Amino acid sequence: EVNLVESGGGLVQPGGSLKVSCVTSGFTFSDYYMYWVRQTPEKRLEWVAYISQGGDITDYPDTVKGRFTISRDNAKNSLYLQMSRLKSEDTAMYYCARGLDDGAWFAYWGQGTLVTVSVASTKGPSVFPLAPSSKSTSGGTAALGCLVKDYFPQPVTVSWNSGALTSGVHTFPAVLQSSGLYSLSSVVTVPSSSLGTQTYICNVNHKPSNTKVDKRVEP
Amino acid sequence: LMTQIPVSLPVSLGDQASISCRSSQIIVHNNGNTYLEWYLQKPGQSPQLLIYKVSNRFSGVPDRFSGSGSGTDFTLKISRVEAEDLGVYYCFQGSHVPFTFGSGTKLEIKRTVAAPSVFIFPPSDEQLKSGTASVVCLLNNFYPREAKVQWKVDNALQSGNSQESVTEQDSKDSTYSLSSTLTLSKADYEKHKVYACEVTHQGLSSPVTKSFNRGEC
Ligand SMILES: COC(=O)CCCCCCCCO[C@@H]1O[C@H](CO)[C@@H](O[C@@H]2O[C@H](CO)[C@H](O)[C@H](O)[C@H]2O[C@@H]2O[C@@H](C)[C@@H](O)[C@@H](O)[C@@H]2O)[C@H](O[C@@H]2O[C@@H](C)[C@@H](O)[C@@H](O)[C@@H]2O)[C@H]1NC(C)=O
Repeated sequence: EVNLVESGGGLVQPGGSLKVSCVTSGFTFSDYYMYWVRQTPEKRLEWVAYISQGGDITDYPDTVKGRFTISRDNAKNSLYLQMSRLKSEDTAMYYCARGLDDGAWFAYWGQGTLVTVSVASTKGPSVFPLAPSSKSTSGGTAALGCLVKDYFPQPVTVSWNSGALTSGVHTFPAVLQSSGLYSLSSVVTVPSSSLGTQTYICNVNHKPSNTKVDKRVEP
Repeated sequence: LMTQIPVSLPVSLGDQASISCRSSQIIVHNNGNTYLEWYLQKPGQSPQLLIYKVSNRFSGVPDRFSGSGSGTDFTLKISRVEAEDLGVYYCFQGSHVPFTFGSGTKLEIKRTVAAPSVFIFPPSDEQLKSGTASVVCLLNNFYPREAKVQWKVDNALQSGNSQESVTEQDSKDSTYSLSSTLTLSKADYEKHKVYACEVTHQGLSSPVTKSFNRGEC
């Protein structure tokens, strides 16, 4: 099936440079105009650039004109976005998209790759637990989770029983604490009866610091 | 450019909804139709296409969605709002450079009032040893979004060591969840046995409180 995969972003400091890429699958890459779209933290959506099939025709909004450069390698069905002289405002989620011959811009979107632009320092998260000792057992269901404390930059991915616990999962969005550090909780509610047999573990992952932490939560 | 009104849109299931946009200038390309499109960004996902070229439904979009518009005003209409339709809608114009998006209209599903299941999670030793221990209070699956959370350490109103994390609406039942964390240093926390989290909600007549007894082992 058709899909796009962006990759290559992380923490870069102001004035620096980064090159995000996007890999095409499921369609004839060379037949389509490609796009680079971004969404800022305030969820504002902005168009970044486009490039013809040959690679000779491109354009960008003034806001990114001259610092950014879009390119594509038809040979490897990849699309690239060279970013230079990064500004903090450039901090966002970068998506690559494919349109329709018919007259549509973004019919297919990727997953996105988050580019953070600051003078801050990469720090791994401390995966703490939340113990449902007693003041939570309201009967035949209680809540529990792992508090992913102190980390930067975003993002941090959390999973339960490595994907073997979908429904019930409540992973809250990150909050930029005072320390300049993010923190978030991922709670889940489960039948008090499940405890013991149902081994519950949260697998945290903060790629930006190569932190791969697992934590078994229990009664 | 573009202007999208309304910002928020409370709608009941089955209801009809209308979101409109007005481009700064009459939007039309090589007369090759007006290239005005509508996107739906379901929560926690990338945006997706619904209608393009003012009214063409993209493949896979159900007919409850329709588009229209003239000169500078375009409207998206949902005849029967279903649960899956919650998220933020965006209009987009590709007839002129720069290609612009509308600021967005968040569609929230109006549901029957529900009470939050409050919970209190005291700090586990593993963070206590590290020093800073945080007590989290969970207000699970409620509606509306109006919820006040006050911290009562013994009986002190902590007007500082707390933060809030509110989720987006859940398509399974149209509820929200909220988490408030009282972040204390071993000492402050260690100094008091009981910690209370007081919840006040619309479906909550008598503001429920949630407290625990401090301990160690
Ligand atoms: C089903 O099979 C396929 O889809 C296989 C792919 C199609 C076969 C090869 C097609 C070769 C032609 O490719 C088209 O070139 C056009 C330019 O000549 C593109 O249109 C341009 O898109 C730019 C980026 O947004 C910008 O909007 C330009 O203004 C626009 O050109 C304008 O519109 C054209 C349709 C012409 O009328 C031209 O005179 C005019 O200047 C095509 O891009 C598609 O259409 C545009 C409107 C936009 O919706 C893009 O996202 C679409 O992809 C391009 N076709 C493709 C599939 O890329």
